Amino acid sequence: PEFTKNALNVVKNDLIAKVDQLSGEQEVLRGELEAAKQAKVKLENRIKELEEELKRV
Amino acid sequence: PEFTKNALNVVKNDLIAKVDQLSGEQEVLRGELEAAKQAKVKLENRIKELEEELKR
Repeated sequence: PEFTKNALNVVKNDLIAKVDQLSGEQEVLRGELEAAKQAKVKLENRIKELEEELKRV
Repeated sequence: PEFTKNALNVVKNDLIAKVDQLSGEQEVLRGELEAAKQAKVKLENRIKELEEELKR
């Protein structure tokens, strides 16, 4: 009864902590993913600039 | 002239190489995101089951 409730709360809170840890990892990864996406746009625009410059000899 | 063309291509090819590396990083990152998302879903279902058991 008291032991059971206690035990259930202990494991429940363990799992909640694991979820929060994953959420933290997610936020970091999403940040890296956004940074990569923006950096790629810049590079691709620069490649188009260089292709124009090559055309102009 | 030809020296100019070669020089610009060095820069162009380097940028292309960098784009490819970022494409690789994006794919790895997306794979890790999906794994995390799926892991979270499983944890949340386990938490829900425990919450329902606590109600009893």
